[PDB]
Amino acid sequence: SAVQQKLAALEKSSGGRLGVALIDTADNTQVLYRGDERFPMCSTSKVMAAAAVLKQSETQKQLLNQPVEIKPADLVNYNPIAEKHVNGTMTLAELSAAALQYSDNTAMNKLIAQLGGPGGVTAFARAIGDETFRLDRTYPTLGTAIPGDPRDTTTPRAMAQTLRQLTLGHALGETQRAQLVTWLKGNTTGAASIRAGLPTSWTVGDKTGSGDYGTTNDIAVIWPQGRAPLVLVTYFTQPQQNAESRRDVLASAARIIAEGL
Repeated sequence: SAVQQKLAALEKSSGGRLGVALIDTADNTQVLYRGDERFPMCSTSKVMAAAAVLKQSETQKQLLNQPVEIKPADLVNYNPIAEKHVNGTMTLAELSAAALQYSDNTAMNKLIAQLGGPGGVTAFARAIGDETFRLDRTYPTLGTAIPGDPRDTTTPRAMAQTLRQLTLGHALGETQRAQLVTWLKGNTTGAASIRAGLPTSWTVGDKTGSGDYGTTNDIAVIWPQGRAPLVLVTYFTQPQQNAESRRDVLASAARIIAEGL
């Protein structure tokens, strides 16, 4: 299709490997580019961890409000929120907000630990029907995206389906789904990524991801004016370990989708 050719041209220009999955909920059509290839998730996996803790909270009433100690051994490589609470506490809701809206890596580690380790995040994915997602590590090593390493990967097709189920479907209870959407809409890290390719009057919730090999990711639910919501996953990774981030490539993918579908 025209969109497919434009995404191939984008990838050709980009210096890396591009993965796209778009679901248009108006007719449930899907557009994929490398949609069944595995890509390193990096920080986009924070959505699955936050959603898994929200699922826990459905049967543990006050779980999101219990204090979690932030100890010095907990601090990792990027802790814009948690470093302000060392030797103090943060609640699981505060940790989820920090992980999702600031991409705080210590916060995500606390979420992973609350779920019983990386396997607990993967188990939640399986429980909601995602057979592809795998989380294998914590931070700091989650920031590493070696080419061909299956750890901490998913496919664009699988992540788009999961993101749809979590935000628009029934994977979470109503209060939890609304909370997840509220957190994603308040992301602070995404302005140069999918959001930069979309009209400003459209509402977006998203989670970016970044890692080495110039890995630059974004997963988003989009509420355009005048049509039903869209789910868009854009994954991008490059051949050189020290490649520079390419949020602009994700914005181009979003622009191709916004203009062409």
